[PDB]
Amino acid sequence: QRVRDIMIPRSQMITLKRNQTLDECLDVIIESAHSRFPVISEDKDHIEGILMAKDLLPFMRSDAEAFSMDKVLRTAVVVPESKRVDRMLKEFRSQRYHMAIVIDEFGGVSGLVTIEDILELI
Amino acid sequence: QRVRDIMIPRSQMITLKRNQTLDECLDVIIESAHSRFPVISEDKDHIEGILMAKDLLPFMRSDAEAFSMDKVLRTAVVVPESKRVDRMLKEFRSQRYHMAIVIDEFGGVSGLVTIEDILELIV
Ligand SMILES: Nc1ncnc2c1ncn2[C@@H]1O[C@H](COP(=O)(O)O)[C@@H](O)[C@H]1O
Ligand SMILES: Nc1ncnc2c1ncn2[C@@H]1O[C@H](COP(=O)(O)O)[C@@H](O)[C@H]1O
Repeated sequence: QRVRDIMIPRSQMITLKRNQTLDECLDVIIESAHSRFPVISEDKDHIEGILMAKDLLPFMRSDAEAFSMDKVLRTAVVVPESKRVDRMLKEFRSQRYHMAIVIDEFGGVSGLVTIEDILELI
Repeated sequence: QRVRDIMIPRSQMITLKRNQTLDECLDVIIESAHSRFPVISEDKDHIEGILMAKDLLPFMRSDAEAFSMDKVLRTAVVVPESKRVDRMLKEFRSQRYHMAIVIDEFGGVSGLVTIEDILELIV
């Protein structure tokens, strides 16, 4: 199929805001139980990057630095809606990543796609 | 293909001790980068459960209670090394879990196996 046929659409993406407090973030993270979250600015069409929940663990150490979104924000990989699942799988595999943001022909965000959902198919 | 052929051997398992402090668990988790860890008592043949790193997050919240292994530890599922990988895949999916403890014919812990390693095999 197309990446578009297996993606989590935009409105169902569980995201974080680049300005929220750690507590507000944790609330979302803990209750959604997901591992990676797109981080947005004004809305879900403007993704600043990706936050992986495991990157929060160093901040839990008793002698850790202060947490800030900038310390954990990763670059978001974007792919077109028309990208092929085979190619999508191959790319998750060779670049060793798990989530990509799907963009429409017009620069809007269509949804996210994960290696987990592809494998569940096969 | 059997579990024995794809398991991570006991000697390479990254584990946590049931009586370890939060900092000590964090050091191990951070250094290894894994998501789940068998939790042991005396040694690696004495597996008490599995801990998922993400279950530690509620203790970072500002008004959280103090961390204790009791409230995050989950029961460990044990399988024999001769089990076929196809059956293992079906049990993981049926019982909705990601990591199992593998034992040999003497009942000793021989390793761990994960669904990610099985899926990786079938790509
Ligand atoms: N941030 C997210 N928002 C919405 N769905 C997601 C998110 N992260 C992962 N998923 C979906 O939830 C499934 C479980 O992934 P995870 O929750 O990371 O185990 C994945 O296969 C994705 O389809
Ligand atoms: N606690 C662990 N000890 C040793 N190897 C592990 C452990 N957890 C996972 N692995 C291995 O490393 C792979 C990646 O899983 P993870 O590192 O949790 O993403 C797993 O499929 C296992 O093969």
